[PDB]
Amino acid sequence: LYFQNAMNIFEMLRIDEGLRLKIYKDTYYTIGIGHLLTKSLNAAKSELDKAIGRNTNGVITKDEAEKLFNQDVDAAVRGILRNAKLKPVYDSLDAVRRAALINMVFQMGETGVAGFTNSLRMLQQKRWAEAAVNLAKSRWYNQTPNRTKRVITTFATGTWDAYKNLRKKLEQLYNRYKDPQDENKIGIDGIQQFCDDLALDPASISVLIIAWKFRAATQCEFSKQEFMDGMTELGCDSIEKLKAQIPKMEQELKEPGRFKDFYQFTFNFAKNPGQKGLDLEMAIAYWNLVLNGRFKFLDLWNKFLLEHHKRSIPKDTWNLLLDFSTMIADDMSNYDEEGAWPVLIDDFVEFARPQI
Ligand SMILES: *CC(C)C(=O)NC[C@@H](NC(=O)[C@H](Cc1nc2ccc(C(C)C)cc2s1)NC(=O)CC)C1CCCCC1
Repeated sequence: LYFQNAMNIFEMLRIDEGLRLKIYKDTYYTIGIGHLLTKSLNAAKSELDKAIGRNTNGVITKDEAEKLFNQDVDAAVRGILRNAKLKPVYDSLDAVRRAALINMVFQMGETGVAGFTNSLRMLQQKRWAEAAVNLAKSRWYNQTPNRTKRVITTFATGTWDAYKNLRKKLEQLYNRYKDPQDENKIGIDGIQQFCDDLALDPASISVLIIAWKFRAATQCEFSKQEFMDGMTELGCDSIEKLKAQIPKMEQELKEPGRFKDFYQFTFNFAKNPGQKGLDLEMAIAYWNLVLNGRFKFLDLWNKFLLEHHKRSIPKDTWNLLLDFSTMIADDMSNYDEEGAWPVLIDDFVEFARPQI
């Protein structure tokens, strides 16, 4: 297999599809760059363990993800070559343009790509300009505008310039924020600078919404990989582009499913690494940001905790408070004292009820 390319192709799809180092769902058990494991998590982890050759517990290194990716590329190429509608075009193409074709197969499958009869013919004919214009007129171009533009540029030029130039733009932007003491991260000063450039306070709800969209691990920490992967997945190559994405993020949060996801993410982001629970003062500070205008009893809840709890908040309790806020009547008359709520919430209702 060492004789068969594959270096630029891994980085090309890492940018376009994304690299996940933990087992996820594609809406099917997946890992790496879209690597399907099975059609049970026990069975999914078993397949991953057998493929890697160690007890991974569903977590892998980038090198392991690369090994899996190379197998998927090899399978993709075998499939393209068996396809009578794809083989002629693939055969005629140079190495860089073959990588752009494999990119399409990875996104929409063989049948999806075979549907582009007119564009594929133009490619076979080496009519780059005509093909590039024709591909930009499809739903593919509208569904994934950033990825599609990059793939079309690969077909138009036969170079890696769309990927090379995005990485340049992102590395130059990163340099403005990186820690002088540690090049591989954005420190305290950098995070403040990033928020200043966005014209936002770092403790604001807008910045918390941004952290959620970036899947950031921890408050006051921001790694280079979080910055790079975040900006690419969001289709942003500048602060101005990210700024213009904020209204869309706000709208998403009006849907309860997305709000629940953001609410639960807040707990994980706010907590200290090495600790399983969230310190009370910190939990109250983030609750004031995320439950502002959603919970009638928020202030009385804060007073109750500061006076009667005075300890850490577990994840389950954090998660259940959103359900409590949604269902609770203004007079608390519908509260079920024997209806599975955490003891802390039972204690709060008992404390709050005399105060109305
Ligand atoms: C760490 C520190 C000195 C501190 O004051 N912590 C408590 C307050 N937290 C914040 O101010 C954080 C700062 C940020 N962290 C990150 C991490 C990644 C990003 C990228 C761009 C996605 C951005 C930021 S800003 N801010 C937040 O958590 C957003 C609300 C704490 C904030 C809440 C009120 C009490 C003080």
